[PDB]
Amino acid sequence: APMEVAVCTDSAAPMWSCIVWELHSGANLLTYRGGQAGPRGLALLNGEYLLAAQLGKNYISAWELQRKDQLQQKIMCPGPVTCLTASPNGLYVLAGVAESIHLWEVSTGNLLVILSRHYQDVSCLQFTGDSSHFISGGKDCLVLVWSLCSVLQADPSRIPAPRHVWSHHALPITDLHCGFGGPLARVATSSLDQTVKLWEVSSGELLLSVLFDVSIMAVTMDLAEHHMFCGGSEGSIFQVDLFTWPGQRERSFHPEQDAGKVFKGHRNQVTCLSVSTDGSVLLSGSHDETVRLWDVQSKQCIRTVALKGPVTNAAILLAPVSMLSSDFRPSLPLPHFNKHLLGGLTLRLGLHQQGSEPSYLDRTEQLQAVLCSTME
Amino acid sequence: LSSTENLKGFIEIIIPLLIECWVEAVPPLQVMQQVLNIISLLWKLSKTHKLESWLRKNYLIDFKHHFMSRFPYHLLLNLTLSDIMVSLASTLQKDCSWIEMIRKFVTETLEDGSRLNSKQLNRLLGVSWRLMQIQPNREDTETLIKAVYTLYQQRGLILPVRTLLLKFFSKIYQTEELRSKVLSRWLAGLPLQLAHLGSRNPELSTQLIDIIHTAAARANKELLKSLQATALRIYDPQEGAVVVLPADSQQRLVQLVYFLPSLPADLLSRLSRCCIMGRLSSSLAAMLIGILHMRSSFSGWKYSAKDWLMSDVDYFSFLFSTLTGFSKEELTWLQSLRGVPHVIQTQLSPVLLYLTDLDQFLHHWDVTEAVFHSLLVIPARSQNFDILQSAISKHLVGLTVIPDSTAGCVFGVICKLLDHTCVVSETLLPFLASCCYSLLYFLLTIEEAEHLRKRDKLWGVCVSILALLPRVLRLMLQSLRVNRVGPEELPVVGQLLRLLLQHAPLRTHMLTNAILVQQIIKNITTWLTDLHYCFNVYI
Repeated sequence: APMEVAVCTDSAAPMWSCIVWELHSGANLLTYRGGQAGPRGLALLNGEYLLAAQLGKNYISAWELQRKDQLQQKIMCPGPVTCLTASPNGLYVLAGVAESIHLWEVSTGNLLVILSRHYQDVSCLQFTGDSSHFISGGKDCLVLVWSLCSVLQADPSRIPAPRHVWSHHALPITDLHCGFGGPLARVATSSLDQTVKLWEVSSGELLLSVLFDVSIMAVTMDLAEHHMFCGGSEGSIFQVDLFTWPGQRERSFHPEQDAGKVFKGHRNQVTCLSVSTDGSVLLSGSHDETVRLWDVQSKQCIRTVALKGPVTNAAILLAPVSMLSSDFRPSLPLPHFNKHLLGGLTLRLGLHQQGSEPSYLDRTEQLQAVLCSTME
Repeated sequence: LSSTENLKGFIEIIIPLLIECWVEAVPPLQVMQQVLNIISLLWKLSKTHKLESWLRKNYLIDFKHHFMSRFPYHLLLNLTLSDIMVSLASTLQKDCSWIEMIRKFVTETLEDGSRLNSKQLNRLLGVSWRLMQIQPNREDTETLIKAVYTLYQQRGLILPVRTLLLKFFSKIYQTEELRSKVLSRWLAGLPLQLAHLGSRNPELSTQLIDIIHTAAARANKELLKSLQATALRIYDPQEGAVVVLPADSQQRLVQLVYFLPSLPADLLSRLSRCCIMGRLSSSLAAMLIGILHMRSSFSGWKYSAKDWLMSDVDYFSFLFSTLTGFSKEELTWLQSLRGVPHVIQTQLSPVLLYLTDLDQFLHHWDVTEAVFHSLLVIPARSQNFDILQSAISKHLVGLTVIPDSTAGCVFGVICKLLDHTCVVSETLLPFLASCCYSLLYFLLTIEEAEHLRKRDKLWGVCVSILALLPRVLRLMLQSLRVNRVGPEELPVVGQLLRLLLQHAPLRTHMLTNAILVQQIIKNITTWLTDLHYCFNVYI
């Protein structure tokens, strides 16, 4: 059976700063010691390094996964870092500085491009589940869909432009959720105007405009797109059913049922949501200093782990080999992350054939052929 | 000409013949102009890339020189020629000569266009838009933008022309996402126009609020200054631009409060007065409080000093003045009146209760939930409770007559913000006791057909405040003298005692003071039969 962890961070950090505890046991696995984290500012890099932003300050820390102490490498930026996100494959680390979308490369360590189209701060940054598109949104009520192909191989005198410009909200964005896929995925942007819209990343069209009662501050979706758990600004965790589908494009929550589709038990905002793999336990942070697991099938609480201070980042992962093992020295050291705009790839060969070794019957047949040829 | 080929087959047939007529025209005055008309007619009849490129590459030679007309030579003659010439991608470098002189012509007609009718003016506007689109260099478009703005600023224009110009400009602003001084100077004059246009043209005001919202979404610093300057006028309770417009355009204009740079005491007060009264719907009263909370100092974010200007004291003043929402002038006038068949009078509690219509009470009870939630999130509950107690002891205890809405809302705040560390002052208890007794008398004596639905809420609030604090119950029981109370109020006090006896939660705090229960009972004798037996309750 697999193992599921729940990474949690607090905005006060008296003793620890990123506690990793087992889901169905509640016991700690790994802790970390250092500066305070930042909202939407945690991202595991290649399953080896736990990069984290800093609250207010302008730089990014870096913890090796099997090490309780901060490393001596600090990514530095020319302005207050707002959000961070590492690409799923692990090749690119992409962060947002004020209104810029600084993009790095893990292999060489260079700073490829500095994209800049938002008119105000950038407050959410997500990567499509195949690292082909990355969606960025900010406090200017704009959600843009970039493309990792066009923004990388663009001429230095071409000023790359976003593939899609989604401008339907009337208030700052707060969270996004790009599902699996690629050029066929679906985004679930949510703003402060009490709406949660589900877009399409292939053609760029609206599909749903659920309008809630309180401002939405976090949206997560089931991996098969069956439920859309939208957080609230008062504590409730509303739930939309995408497979019932009453059959319109601009719904409203109260006509879409109530009191049987609302998780309740929180007393302040919920700026964190994540659904487990199978889709039976939901982990939600808050601002009332509590991270609690729900029971999506029965809308009941399970445990009420209480942190210190507001909860910034909280998510459910599938525990890699890193956390299970005890030493796991990283394959490659983290390079020197540049802060100025610009061959030489640094990589380990012999990984495109891992396991492509001859089978027992193949070797036996080759040996028998050699014997027969020698006999003649 | 319905088929594409039938129209195309007609194309090569006629136009060479009108060129023959074009030479015969000039080596009357209609001749050439009618030839100009039918070409555009069929060009429009086209609306494609291959066919338009075919016409371009096949008739460039003729159109360059033979199709020229008398520019100096009331202006449609040259206007149609300019339209078709512009209607003929990336060929600006090979055509800059006639592009430049056509730009000069369109600027010349734009500058002095005052008596021009709507149709050819729209055609000229489209021609100018296509001219700036085909030449996307800022320096060349600056002069055209200046000319069209000077047309926009002429001393008196008809409404359709103004609407068309505003639509074109909108379609010149709502594309920047795809900072000219002349473009941004017209933007600054939009909030003043919106403030002046109260209710005459709702559609124009909707367009204005849409463009203002779009521009403020990009922090255009030449607009936010004027918006902050006119925020006082545009947000006004009595008359303004938040309460007089329909329910649709008053949602964007309350969501716009987020982008407002600074919120001083004046704007905050006249915005609280906008949301307390019945002018604004209760649905759009939680949105405003949520926005003001998200722009407050306890949201969780930190940004520029000028914004986030909810400097604690002003935020608490706004929250209190919307919790006990009633203006000072109307409250003082209400205090002035004395003696109506609308106000409950009591000789035992020196506080009277002014009665309110059902709609006002329902609105004030549906708007106070947001205040409850906003005042519940505040960290360090003791400090905000102390601030609330100071506000109550400064603005409410000295009052003689209090409304039936505040008497419930303040009790709700007190019973919702109470915890272990909270401590109630000693100069506040008598006011609470008097208000509680007057409220109970009001609930007991309810004899129009409207003031009956506001009973369960008030009874729940009263029982909750009675249960949470026992000192107010003790004070009310102590201040239950019957010697001064006349025979008119003899049965009501007994009914109140019976009802208090019946209810279960008010038992532990009640049986402690048992002597005062009998002391009033014997004085009552000097309906009563039930009270005497009811001392021992299910025991």
